Amino acid sequence: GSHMMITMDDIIREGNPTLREVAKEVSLPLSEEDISLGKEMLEFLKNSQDPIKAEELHLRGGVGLAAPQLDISKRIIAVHVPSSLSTVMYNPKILSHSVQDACLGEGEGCLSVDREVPGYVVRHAKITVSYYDMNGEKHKIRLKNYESIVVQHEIDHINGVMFYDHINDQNPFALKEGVLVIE
Ligand SMILES: [Fe+3]
Ligand code: NA
Repeated sequence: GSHMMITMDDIIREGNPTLREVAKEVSLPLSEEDISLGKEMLEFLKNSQDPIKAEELHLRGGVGLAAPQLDISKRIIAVHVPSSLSTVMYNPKILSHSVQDACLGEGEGCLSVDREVPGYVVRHAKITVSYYDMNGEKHKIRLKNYESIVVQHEIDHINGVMFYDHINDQNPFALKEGVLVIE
């Protein structure tokens, strides 16, 4: 059997135009190229979260990844939130969301941006996402808090949006009334 392994050098950095492009919708049934890319994206996240592996493979921990970060302008994202959501989503799409807002108190990370960016990124506390798995099955799941934030951060990627685009540079920690900060 064979497969490629994502290395930190395969992950493009802020400044690369591919990160600003609206990714392309993928065709169904899924090609094997697309199925393999997903398995590759998911193996990465899991490996980056395992001390021994992450260290030997020199990987920076992550909980979500989008194809554009690998310089592949396709609507594919993977998430491995440490308990529990672990899956690859093809052509993900948010159908609805809560009024209630939330944000990560420690701020959002991004394997593609090396600089530190102060501020809070306000997002929807709850969302309903529809997507296709590697088997072609369609899904509709309700997510919230950390997982909702992760998926929102990843889908932004397939639409060419970076997390700091949501941060008011002059009022970085601006928060409306009632925002839930997770941390
Ligand atoms: Fe990111
Ligand atoms: Na690759």
